Amino acid sequence: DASGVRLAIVASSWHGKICDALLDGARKVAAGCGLDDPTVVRVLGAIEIPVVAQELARNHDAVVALGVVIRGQTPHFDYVCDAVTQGLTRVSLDSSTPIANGVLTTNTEEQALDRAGLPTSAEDKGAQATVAALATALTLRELRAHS
Amino acid sequence: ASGVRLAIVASSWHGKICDALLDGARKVAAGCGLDDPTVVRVLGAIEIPVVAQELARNHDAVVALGVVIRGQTPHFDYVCDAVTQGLTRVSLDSSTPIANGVLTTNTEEQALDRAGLPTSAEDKGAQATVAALATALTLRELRAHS
Amino acid sequence: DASGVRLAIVASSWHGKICDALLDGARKVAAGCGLDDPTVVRVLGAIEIPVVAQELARNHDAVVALGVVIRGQTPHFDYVCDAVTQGLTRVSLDSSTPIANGVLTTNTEEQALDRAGLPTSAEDKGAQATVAALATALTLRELRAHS
Amino acid sequence: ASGVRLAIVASSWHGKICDALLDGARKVAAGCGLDDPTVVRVLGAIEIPVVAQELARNHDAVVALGVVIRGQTPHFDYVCDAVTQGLTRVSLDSSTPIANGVLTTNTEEQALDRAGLPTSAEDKGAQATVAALATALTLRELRAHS
Amino acid sequence: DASGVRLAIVASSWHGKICDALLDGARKVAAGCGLDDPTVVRVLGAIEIPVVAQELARNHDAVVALGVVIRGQTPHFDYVCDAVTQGLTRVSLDSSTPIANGVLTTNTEEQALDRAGLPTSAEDKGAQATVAALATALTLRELRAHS
Amino acid sequence: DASGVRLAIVASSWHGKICDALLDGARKVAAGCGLDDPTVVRVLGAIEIPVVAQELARNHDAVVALGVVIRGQTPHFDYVCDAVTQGLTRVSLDSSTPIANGVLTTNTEEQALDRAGLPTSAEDKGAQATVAALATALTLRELRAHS
Amino acid sequence: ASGVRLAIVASSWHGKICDALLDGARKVAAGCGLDDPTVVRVLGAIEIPVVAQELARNHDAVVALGVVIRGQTPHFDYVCDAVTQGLTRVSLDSSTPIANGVLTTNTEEQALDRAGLPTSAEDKGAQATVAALATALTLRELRAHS
Amino acid sequence: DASGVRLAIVASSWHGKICDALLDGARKVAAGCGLDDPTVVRVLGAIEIPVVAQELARNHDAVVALGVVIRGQTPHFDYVCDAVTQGLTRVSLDSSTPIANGVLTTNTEEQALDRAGLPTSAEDKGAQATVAALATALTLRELRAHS
Amino acid sequence: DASGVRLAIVASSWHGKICDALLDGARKVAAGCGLDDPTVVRVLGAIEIPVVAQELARNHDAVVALGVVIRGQTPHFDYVCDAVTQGLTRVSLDSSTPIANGVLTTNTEEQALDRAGLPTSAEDKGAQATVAALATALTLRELRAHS
Amino acid sequence: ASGVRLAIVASSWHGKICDALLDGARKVAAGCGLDDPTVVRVLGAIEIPVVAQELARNHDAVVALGVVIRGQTPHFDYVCDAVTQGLTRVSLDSSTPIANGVLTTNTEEQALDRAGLPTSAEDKGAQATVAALATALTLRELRAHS
Ligand SMILES: O=c1[nH]c(=O)c2c([nH]1)n(C[C@@H](O)[C@@H](O)[C@H](O)CO)c(=O)n2CCCOP(=O)(O)O
Ligand SMILES: O=c1[nH]c(=O)c2c([nH]1)n(C[C@@H](O)[C@@H](O)[C@H](O)CO)c(=O)n2CCCOP(=O)(O)O
Ligand SMILES: O=c1[nH]c(=O)c2c([nH]1)n(C[C@@H](O)[C@@H](O)[C@H](O)CO)c(=O)n2CCCOP(=O)(O)O
Ligand SMILES: O=c1[nH]c(=O)c2c([nH]1)n(C[C@@H](O)[C@@H](O)[C@H](O)CO)c(=O)n2CCCOP(=O)(O)O
Ligand SMILES: O=c1[nH]c(=O)c2c([nH]1)n(C[C@@H](O)[C@H](O)[C@H](O)CO)c(=O)n2CCCOP(=O)(O)O
Ligand SMILES: O=c1[nH]c(=O)c2c([nH]1)n(C[C@@H](O)[C@H](O)[C@H](O)CO)c(=O)n2CCCOP(=O)(O)O
Ligand SMILES: O=c1[nH]c(=O)c2c([nH]1)n(C[C@H](O)[C@@H](O)[C@H](O)CO)c(=O)n2CCCOP(=O)(O)O
Ligand SMILES: O=c1[nH]c(=O)c2c([nH]1)n(C[C@H](O)[C@@H](O)[C@H](O)CO)c(=O)n2CCCOP(=O)(O)O
Ligand SMILES: O=c1[nH]c(=O)c2c([nH]1)n(C[C@H](O)[C@H](O)[C@H](O)CO)c(=O)n2CCCOP(=O)(O)O
Ligand SMILES: O=c1[nH]c(=O)c2c([nH]1)n(C[C@H](O)[C@H](O)[C@H](O)CO)c(=O)n2CCCOP(=O)(O)O
Ligand SMILES: [K+]
Ligand SMILES: [K+]
Ligand SMILES: [K+]
Ligand SMILES: [K+]
Ligand SMILES: [K+]
Ligand SMILES: [K+]
Ligand SMILES: [K+]
Ligand SMILES: [K+]
Ligand SMILES: [K+]
Ligand SMILES: [K+]
Ligand SMILES: [K+]
Ligand SMILES: [K+]
Ligand SMILES: [K+]
Ligand SMILES: [K+]
Ligand SMILES: [K+]
Ligand SMILES: [K+]
Ligand SMILES: [K+]
Ligand SMILES: [K+]
Ligand SMILES: [K+]
Ligand SMILES: [K+]
Ligand SMILES: [K+]
Ligand SMILES: [K+]
Ligand SMILES: [K+]
Ligand SMILES: [K+]
Ligand SMILES: [K+]
Repeated sequence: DASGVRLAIVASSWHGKICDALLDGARKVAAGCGLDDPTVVRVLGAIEIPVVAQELARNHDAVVALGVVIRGQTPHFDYVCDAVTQGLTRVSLDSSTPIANGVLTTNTEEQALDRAGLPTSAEDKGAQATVAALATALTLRELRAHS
Repeated sequence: ASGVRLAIVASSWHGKICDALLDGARKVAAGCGLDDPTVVRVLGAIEIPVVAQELARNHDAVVALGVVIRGQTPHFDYVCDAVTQGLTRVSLDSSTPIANGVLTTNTEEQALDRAGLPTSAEDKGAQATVAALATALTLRELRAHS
Repeated sequence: DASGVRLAIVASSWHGKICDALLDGARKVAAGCGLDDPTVVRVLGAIEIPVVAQELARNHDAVVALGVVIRGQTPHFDYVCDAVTQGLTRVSLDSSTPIANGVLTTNTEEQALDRAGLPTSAEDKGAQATVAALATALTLRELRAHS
Repeated sequence: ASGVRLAIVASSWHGKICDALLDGARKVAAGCGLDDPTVVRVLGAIEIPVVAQELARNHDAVVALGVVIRGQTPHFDYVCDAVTQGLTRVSLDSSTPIANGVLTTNTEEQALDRAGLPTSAEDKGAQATVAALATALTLRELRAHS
Repeated sequence: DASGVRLAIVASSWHGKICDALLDGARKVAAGCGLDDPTVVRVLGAIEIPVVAQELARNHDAVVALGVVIRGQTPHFDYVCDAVTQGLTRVSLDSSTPIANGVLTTNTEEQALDRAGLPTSAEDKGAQATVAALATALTLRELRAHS
Repeated sequence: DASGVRLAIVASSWHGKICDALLDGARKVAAGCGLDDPTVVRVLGAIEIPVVAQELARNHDAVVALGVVIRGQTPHFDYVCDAVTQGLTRVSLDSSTPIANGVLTTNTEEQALDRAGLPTSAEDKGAQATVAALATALTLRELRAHS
Repeated sequence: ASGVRLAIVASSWHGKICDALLDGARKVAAGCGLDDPTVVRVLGAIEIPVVAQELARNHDAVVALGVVIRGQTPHFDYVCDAVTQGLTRVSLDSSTPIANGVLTTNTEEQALDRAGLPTSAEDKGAQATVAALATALTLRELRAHS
Repeated sequence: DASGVRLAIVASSWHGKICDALLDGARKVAAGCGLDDPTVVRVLGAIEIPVVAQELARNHDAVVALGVVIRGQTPHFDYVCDAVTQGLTRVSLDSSTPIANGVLTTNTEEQALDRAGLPTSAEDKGAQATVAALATALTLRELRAHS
Repeated sequence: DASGVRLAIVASSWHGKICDALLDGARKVAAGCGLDDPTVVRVLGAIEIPVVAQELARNHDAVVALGVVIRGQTPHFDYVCDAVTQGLTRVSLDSSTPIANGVLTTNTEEQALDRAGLPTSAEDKGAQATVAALATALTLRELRAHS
Repeated sequence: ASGVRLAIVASSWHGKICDALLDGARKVAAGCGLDDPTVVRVLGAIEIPVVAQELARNHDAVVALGVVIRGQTPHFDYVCDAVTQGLTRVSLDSSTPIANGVLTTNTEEQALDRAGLPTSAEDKGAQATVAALATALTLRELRAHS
C-alpha cells in the first residue's frame, strides 16, 4: 500500500518531453500506491538534482530522482553521469534515505524514448524508480525503532 | 563463527539468479552455526547500500547480493559505480565488513555460472558470506579484549 | 525573477577567449534575471576551481563554475575532468548550495567554441549553467524555512 | 498532529512519578490523534539520550521523561548535566525536537507537584508532549513542500 | 543598512506577555533597518528554540532567539538555561551564522519585565539582540568573499 | 537474561578499595545475568576512563564506567567530575552505545564507602550501573534492525 | 613574531574598557613588529565566537577581547558560558590559538584594574596578545617545515 | 614498562616555579618507565594548552598537560578551568589518545605548592598525570590491533 | 632506520601463491629495516582489505596492503579494483597514515607473477610497497611535532 | 606572492623527470620572491596525498609533483585514480590549493616533453606552481581582512 510514506520527486528538464513522461510515470505509481500529494520539484539539468534531493531528504522518507542524459559529440556525457551517480549516492547515505535513480543515461535519443513510459516505450524507469523508492522506505521502516 | 551477527541484503532484479546467491549465502551461514541471519530484500542493486547502512548499525557483518547485467545502454556502468561507491563507504563509516556478492556481468550466462546452480563453476554468494564472516572474526581478534 | 539571489561565478583561464565567452553568457543571464553585480573570480585552470568555489559558497546562494578542458595527447584530460567533477559535486553537498557546472570538456577546440555562445555557436553552456544556478537557488529558497 | 511520528522514552528511577509523567504524555498524544506512539523504558535518566538518539532516527519528535531528585551528594548535579548535554546534542545531530520532561527537583514533593497527579499544580509530561508535537508541526511547515 | 540581510526571529511563549514585548522590540529594529518581513516563528519553551534556530540558519543570515526563563522553586531553571546556551552556541558555529541570544534568564518577573522594553523598562533585550544579529551578519558579509 | 550482550567494564583505581568493590559488584551482576567473561580493564583515574571507554565501545554492546571521585580541599573535584560527565556522554552518542555511569562523586569518604557495595554499604552503584548498561543494550537490540 | 598573521575581535559592551583592552593588544602587536592586525568589532561578547571562526580561516592567531560584568541576574553566567564554549570550540576546529582576553568580573572596578589604563594593576588585552603570538610561533615550530 | 610509548608534555608557564616542579615530576616518572626523551613544549597560560595538545596528539601515544590555575579576585578562575576541562576532554576523544590532566586548579598558592612535588609537598600531580598517561597508552596498545 | 616504526601488513588470499610471495618480500624489507615482528593479518579478497587496514591504522604508523586482482571474463575486475582504490585512499586520509598499495591489478597471471618477486620476476611490488610505507611514515615523523 | 607559504611534495618514480618538474617549480617560486619552499620527497605518486595533507596544515598552498607512465597492466589507471581522489579531497578538507603537477602519460617521451627540459614544449611543474600561488593569492583576497 505505502500510504504513510512521505515521497519527494525531483525531475530535471533537459529533454523536456522525456522528462515529463518519467515524472508522469512516477506520479502515477505514487497515486496507485495511495499517495496523491508527493512533493514534486523541477530542476534544469541532472547535475542540479543532488543538491535539491538533499533538501528533500531532510523531510521525506524517500526521493525519486528523474532525468535524461543522452550522449552527444563530446565526453561531457561521462561527467554529467559521474556527478549524478556520486551525488545521489552521497545524499542517500548522508541522509539515510533511499534516493531512487530514474535518471536515464543513454547513447541515443531512441534509447531514452524507449525507457520513459511514453506510449510506444518498452518500459518506464520513472515508474520503476518510484517502486524502488517506496519499497525501500517501507523496508527501512520495518527495520527501524518501533516497539 | 556462531556468535557473529550476520545480515544479508539481496536485490531482486534477475530474481532467480538473486535467489540462488541467497541460497548459497544462507547455507554457508548455517554451516558456520548461524541459522537466523537477518535477511532483507530490495528491488535493485542501487537500493542495497542504504539498507546495508541500516544493517551495519547492529550486525558484525553484512553480505550484499545482487545481479547487474549489461544491457543496451551505459546504465550498467552507473549502477555498478553506485554500488561500489556505496558499499565501500558504508563499510568504512561503520567499520563493519560489507562483502560484495553483487554480480556484474556482460551476459546472463556469466551470471548463472557464478550463482552456484547445479552446473555453475562457482557461487559468489557463498564466497561473499565466507568473506564477511572471516573478516568479522579477524576484526574480533584484533579488537578490545579481555 | 532572481533579483534577491547572491550569485558568484568562478571562471578558469586556460583557453581564455572561450572562457571570456562563457563568462559573457553567464553575466547576460544574470543581468536578464535582475542581477547586475555577481561576484566574479578568475583562476588559472579547471583544477583550481573547486577550492575557490568552496570559498564562494560560504557567502552566495549559487555559484557557477566556468572553464574549458580540451583533450590533448595524454590521459591527463581524464584526470582533470574527474577532479573537477568530484570537487564541484562535493562542494555543492557540503555547502548545500547549487554549484553549476559550466566547465566545457571537449575533444576538440571546434566543439568548445560551438558551446561557448559566440555568434555562430550552436549553444552557450555558460548561459545554461547560470540559468541552472539561479533556478536551483530559487527552488531551494521556496523549499526552505520561510513565513 | 495525527500524521506526526512520536516516540517517548521514560526512565524508571522514582517509578510512580515516572509512570504519572508517561500517563500525561500518552493522553496528550492520543488527544492529538496519536494512539500508538513508540514508548520505551530505561533505568535512569543517564540512559535516556542514547535511546532518544536511536528513536530520533525514525520519529519526528521524541519526549524524554524522568525524575532526578537531589540526594546527599553532588551526583544529582552530574546526572542532570549529562541529560542536558545529551538531549541537546541528540536534538541538533538529528534535527528533531527532543522535549525535556525530566524533572530535576530538590525534594520528592516538588517532583510530585509536577507529575500531574490529582493534587499536582502541573504536569510536565503533558507539557513536554505538547512541546514535542508543536515543534514537529512547526518544522514540517518550515520544511520542503509541495 | 541591513535591507539585504535575511533575518529570522524565533520566540518562545512561556511568559507570553513578556515574550511578545521582546518580539515587538525585535520587529521594530528590523523595520527601522529596512526589513518589514523577517521570518518569525513561535515555539513553546526556550528549550525548543535551538532546533528551530538550526532550521532557520540554513536559509537566513542571522537568527534572533527570544524568550523568558524565570527561576522557580527547583534547579530546573539552571538546566533550561544550560540547554539554551549550549544549543544556540553550537548552532551558530555549525551554521557559521550569528544567533543572537535575547533569551532572558532572571531570578524574578520584575527583572524580566525591566528588560523587555515596556514603557517603564530600563532596557529592551529583544531590540538589543536584533541589533546584535544584524550587525554581526553585516560584519561577516564584509569579511567574506565578494568583489 | 542478557547472555548474548557483549559487556565491557572500565574501572579507575583512585581510592582502590572502593574501586575494587564497585568492580566486584559489576562483575557479580554480569555473572548473575549469564556473562562470565566481560572485558575488564583498569585505569588510574576517572579522567582516564572516557578514552578507554571509547575503545571498548567499538566492539561491545555496553560499557560500565566505574570510579570514585571524593571532594578534597580544592576546586579540582568539580573539574574531574565535569570531564568524566562530558566524556562519557560524548562517547555514548559517538558510538551509539550505552555507557553506564558508576563513577561515584561524593563530598566525603563515608558517602563513597556507602555506595560501593562493601559489606556495610547501603548500596552498590557499580551493580546498579551494570544493570543499567545491560537493560539499555537489550532495549537497543529490540529497537534495531532485525527482520 | 613579525611573520604571524594576527586578528583581533573585540566586543563593545562597556566600550571604554573594551577600547583599553584593544589598545593594549595593538601595542603588543606593534611591539613585536606585526603587520597591521585584522581588527573587527562586535556588539556583545556572545557575538565573538562566530566572527573569531571566520577570522581563524585566514589568520595564525585570533585575540578575543571584551568585558562581561555581573549584573542583577544570572545572565552574566550564561554570557560567560557561551564565550568559553565557543572560543574553545573555534580553537580546536581551526587548530588556531584563540586567546581569551574577555574580562569576566563582578565589578566595574575589577575590569578597569585589568584593562591596562595608567592606574591598572594588569592589562589582559596585552597578555592575551602575547599568548596568541607565542602559541602561533610554537605551533609553526611543531608543524611541517624544512 | 613504557619504553615503546611516545610521550609528549605540554606545560603552561603562569606560576613558573610550580610549573617547573610539575614538569620535574613528569620527566622523572617518564625516565623511571624507560623514556629519557619525551617531547616537551611550553605555553603561556592554561587556556593555550588544548590547541598545542591537539597538535602533539597527532604524533604521540600520550600527552600530559601541566599547569597551575589559582583562584583570584574575579570569576575568571571558573572560565579558565572550564575551558581547559572542555578542551583536553575534546582533544582526547577526537585523537583517541590519553590526554592526562596535570593542571592544578586551586584556591590558594599553598595548595598548589602542596601538589607540585616539592620536597615538603604532600603529593605530585605532575608525576601522577604521567603515570596516568603512560598506563593508559599501554592499556590502549593491548586493546588495539596486534598479532 | 625504521626500528621505531609500527608496521602492519594486510594481505588478501585470492591467488595465494602470489600473495605469499608479495608478503615474503614485504617481511624481508621490514626485517632489513630492523622490524622482525610487523603485525600481519590475512583476509579473503582484496575488497576485504580496506576495513581491516582501517582497524590497523588506529594502532600503526604505516599499513601495507597486499593482494592480487587478475582480470577475468567479466567487468567485475574493474569494480574490485575501484573499491580497493577508493577504500585505501580514504583510510589513508581519515587516519593520516600511509597505506601503501601493493595490490596487484593485472590482465594476466604471468603479469602478476612477474611483479611478485619470485626468482624469475622483473620486480617485487610487495617489497616496493613496504619501502613506500616505511619511508612515508619516517617522513611524516620528521614533519610532525617533536623537539 | 612573496608572502605565500609554499610547500612542494614530489614523488621519485622516474626520478630524472620528477627532478626536472621540481626544478621548474623551484624556479617559479624563486622568481616570485618566495621564502625557501618546504620541499618533501616521497617514493610513488600514491604516497603524495597523505604528505600533502600534512603540509596543508602549515602552508597556503601545496604543489604535487610526480610522473605516472602507462605500463603493460591496468595499474596506471588506479595509481592516477588514487592521486586524483586524494589531492581533490585534501584541497577541500584543508581549504588549501593543491596544484596537480603529476604527469600522467602513455609514454616516456610525453612526460619528458612536459617536464621543462631545454627541448620540452612545456613545464607542468612550473605551471602547477603558478596555479598554486595564484590561487593562494585569490583566496587571501576573498577572505577576512581589513
Ligand atoms: O540490480 C539491478 N540489476 C540490473 O541489471 C539493473 C538494475 N538493478 N537497475 C536499476 C536499479 O538498481 C533500480 O533500483 C533503479 O536505478 C532505481 O533506483 C537497472 O537499471 N538495471 C539494468 C541495467 C541495464 O539497463 P539498460 O538495459 O541499459 O536500460
Ligand atoms: O521558556 C521557558 N521559560 C521558563 O521559565 C521555563 C521553560 N521555558 N520551561 C520548559 C520548557 O523549556 C519546555 O519546553 C520543556 O522542558 C519541554 O522541552 C520551564 O520548565 N520553565 C520553568 C523554569 C522553572 O521551573 P520550576 O518552576 O523550577 O518548575
Ligand atoms: O533517573 C534518575 N534519577 C535519580 O534520582 C538518580 C539517577 N537516575 N541516578 C543514576 C542513573 O541515571 C543511573 O542510570 C547511573 O548513573 C548508571 O548510568 C542516580 O544516581 N540518581 C540519584 C541522584 C542522587 O544520588 P545520591 O543520593 O546523591 O547518591
Ligand atoms: O583479491 C581478489 N582478487 C581477484 O582477482 C578477485 C577478488 N579478490 N574477488 C572478490 C573478492 O574481493 C571478494 O572478497 C568478494 O567481492 C566479496 O567481498 C574477485 O571476485 N576476483 C576476481 C575478479 C575476476 O572475476 P571474474 O573472473 O570476472 O568473475
Ligand atoms: O539532464 C541533462 N541531460 C543532458 O543530456 C545534459 C545535461 N543535463 N547537461 C548539463 C546539466 O546537467 C547541468 O545543468 C549543467 O552542467 C550546469 O550545471 C548537459 O550538458 N547535457 C548534455 C550532455 C551531452 O553534451 P554534448 O552534447 O556532448 O555537449
Ligand atoms: O578517580 C579519581 N578520583 C579522585 O578523587 C581524583 C582523581 N581521580 N584525580 C585525577 C585523575 O582523574 C586523573 O588521573 C588526573 O587528572 C590525570 O589525568 C584527582 O585529582 N582526584 C582528586 C580530587 C580531589 O583533589 P584535591 O584533593 O582537591 O587535590
Ligand atoms: O595558567 C594560568 N593560570 C592562571 O591562574 C590564570 C591564567 N592561566 N590565566 C590566563 C589564560 O590562561 C590566558 O593565557 C588567556 O586568558 C588566554 O589567552 C589567567 O587569567 N589566570 C588567572 C585566573 C585569576 O584571574 P583574576 O585574578 O581573577 O584576574
Ligand atoms: O582548464 C584547464 N583546461 C585544460 O585543458 C587543461 C588544464 N586546465 N590543465 C591543468 C590544470 O587545470 C592545472 O591548473 C593543474 O593541473 C592544477 O594545478 C591541463 O593540464 N589541461 C590540459 C589537458 C590536456 O593535457 P595534455 O595535452 O594531455 O598534456
Ligand atoms: O560583552 C558583554 N558584556 C556584558 O556584560 C553583557 C553582554 N555582552 N550582553 C550581551 C550578549 O553578549 C549578546 O550581545 C546578547 O545576548 C545578544 O546575543 C549582555 O547582555 N550583558 C549583560 C550581563 C549582565 O546582565 P544583567 O545586568 O544581569 O541583565
Ligand atoms: O609515481 C609513480 N609512477 C608510476 O608510474 C608508478 C608508481 N608511482 N607506482 C607506485 C605507487 O605510486 C605506490 O608507490 C605503490 O602502489 C605503493 O603504494 C607504480 O606502481 N607505478 C607503475 C605504473 C605502471 O605499472 P605496470 O608497469 O603496469 O606494472
Ligand atoms: K529522511
Ligand atoms: K511515463
Ligand atoms: K557494526
Ligand atoms: K547457489
Ligand atoms: K551558501
Ligand atoms: K557567450
Ligand atoms: K518551506
Ligand atoms: K527524525
Ligand atoms: K500525569
Ligand atoms: K546561514
Ligand atoms: K519592547
Ligand atoms: K558498540
Ligand atoms: K561491591
Ligand atoms: K526494530
Ligand atoms: K588558521
Ligand atoms: K590598555
Ligand atoms: K616539525
Ligand atoms: K595519537
Ligand atoms: K616535582
Ligand atoms: K587487541
Ligand atoms: K596511525
Ligand atoms: K617475493
Ligand atoms: K592551509
Ligand atoms: K624543468
Ligand atoms: K573579504
